[PDB]
Amino acid sequence: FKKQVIKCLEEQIQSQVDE
Amino acid sequence: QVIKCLEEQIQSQVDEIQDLRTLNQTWENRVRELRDLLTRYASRREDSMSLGARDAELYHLPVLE
Repeated sequence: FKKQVIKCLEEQIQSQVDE
Repeated sequence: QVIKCLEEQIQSQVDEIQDLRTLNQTWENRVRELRDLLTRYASRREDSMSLGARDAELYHLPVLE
């Protein structure tokens, strides 16, 4: 549960950096 | 600890995204203004060569002009 949220946050952060 | 750090990183990323969006909006506004000025300049450019006499004058005035 917590891990999935963390993974989503990390993916979002990477996407944000690319953006 | 780890959760707080991840949340802080996400918040920082969101802030960076917001800053980028604001910069993009400013750039877009500047681009729109430049495009509008260029478009207006085009209308003036379409009308060309003011007077008939000036053609005779062209001989008289300097070549660079």
